[PDB]
Amino acid sequence: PCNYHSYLFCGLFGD
Amino acid sequence: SHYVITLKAFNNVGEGIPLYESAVTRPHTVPDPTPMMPPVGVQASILSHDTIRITWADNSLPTDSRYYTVRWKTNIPANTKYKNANATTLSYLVTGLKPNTLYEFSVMVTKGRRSSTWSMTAHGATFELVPTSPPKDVTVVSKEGKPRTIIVNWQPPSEANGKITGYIIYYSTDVNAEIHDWVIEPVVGNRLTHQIQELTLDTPYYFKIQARNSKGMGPMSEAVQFRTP
Amino acid sequence: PHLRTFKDNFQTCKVEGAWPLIDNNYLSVQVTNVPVVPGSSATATNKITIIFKAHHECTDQKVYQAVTDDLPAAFVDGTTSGGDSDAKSLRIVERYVEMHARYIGTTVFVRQVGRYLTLAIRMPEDLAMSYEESQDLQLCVNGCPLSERID
Amino acid sequence: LYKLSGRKSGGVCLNCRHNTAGRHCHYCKEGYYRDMGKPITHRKACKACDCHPVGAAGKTCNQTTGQCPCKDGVTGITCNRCAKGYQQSRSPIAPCIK
Ligand SMILES: *[C@@H]1O[C@H](CO)[C@@H](O)[C@H](O)[C@H]1NC(C)=O
Repeated sequence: PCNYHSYLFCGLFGD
Repeated sequence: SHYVITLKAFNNVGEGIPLYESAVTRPHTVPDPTPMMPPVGVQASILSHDTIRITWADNSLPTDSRYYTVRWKTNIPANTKYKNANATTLSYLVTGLKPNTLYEFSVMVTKGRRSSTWSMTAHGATFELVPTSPPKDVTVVSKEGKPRTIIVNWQPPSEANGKITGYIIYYSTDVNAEIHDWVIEPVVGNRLTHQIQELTLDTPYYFKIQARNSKGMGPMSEAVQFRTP
Repeated sequence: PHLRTFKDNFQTCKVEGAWPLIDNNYLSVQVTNVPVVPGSSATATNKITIIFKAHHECTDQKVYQAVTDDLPAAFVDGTTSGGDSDAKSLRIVERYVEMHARYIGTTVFVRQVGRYLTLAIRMPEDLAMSYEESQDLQLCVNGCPLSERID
Repeated sequence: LYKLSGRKSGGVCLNCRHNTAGRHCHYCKEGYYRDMGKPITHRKACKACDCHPVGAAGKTCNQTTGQCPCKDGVTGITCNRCAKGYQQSRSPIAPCIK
């Protein structure tokens, strides 16, 4: 009902 | 207690050379007192943005020196603890709360060494209020590609005091001029970015952002310096 | 902050102050940056703002805000679940704090490392490629500006 | 047991410690549920099932998920909070009333 019916990743980390 | 045991071998002439060893006796078990029945019918009644009254009942009551304890906590900030308050009557008025934030409430009864666990959790959400803080982290930067267009970036204020529906951006060449002179550029609350097109050349731009609520409007913020070549 | 886009591109952008990573009509992401050393090239994220858009039938608009020395398991509204209490569409799990959104197939992983926060988002192709009018500045999808880039 | 094993093994352990059961001596108990993060051989294999005295119907809960038997459709994991539209009641039979 509320559900979605390839996954892409995004990263972010400090130095 | 910590005992020291000594063993000696003895005959008719006397006692021999001793052999020593020490041991700590195991502590006696103490039975826990049987617990009491927790309060029932716990209902949260929201009065204002900072006040909620809690009402509970007791089936044990048909004299005693038993007192009730109330506890409440919000999830923001993180890893915070429950605020405790003692009550001798069947109701308690909670004060010093934040507006439009969900709180969990529960009550316990303490007679002495014997005390009951916390009652069924009752949730109470505070009423919305007019924002009391302006939006922080106002950052203006020149867009790479189309220099005539400059993007404005903002973050929501700490004292939002409710569900934000919109944001008002103000931009003008002069700061000393009042709000009526400054051009109004309102946007949607779910978006924290807005692209401004057709901007004048060799003019120093100043920015001010305000937040929108169901009860009122957010206060004014300090202007930022940004010049165009 | 070391960036890793959906296109598998590595770029070292200063991105000083508030900058949007994800911006559309299904999810909003806003992050602010402050340098660890005063007047230096190196920068790090200090505050993450996640905004979920008001969708009919599923979840109401809930604003998430996370700062330094603060990892909340809920939104600014105080509630842990998105929209109605009975609705199990939007949820936050704590241990490391993670976000689960079944209505937009996303998983956000946030945790405090030293003095600054970390971020990890897993989103499908169709939802990641949604954009409206005057919406072309996405650091998570497209590459960061060359002005902020160090070479 | 040696006869039931087909002349293989018949050794049964006596007075199993650390809240375990079985001749093997690894198991979980009622009023308690198993923690999936750690194996059965571990010390902290069974977590305490803190079922509410007025909320939950019984003390014994679900072993794999950790769900107390709630009365009047209580949404709480340990049967602590009333469901949507339901208000807390004075009756010990009906804790939540719609
Ligand atoms: C409640 O009363 C007990 C006993 O006097 C005391 O230990 C406790 O700190 C009190 N709590 C509050 C918040 O008044």
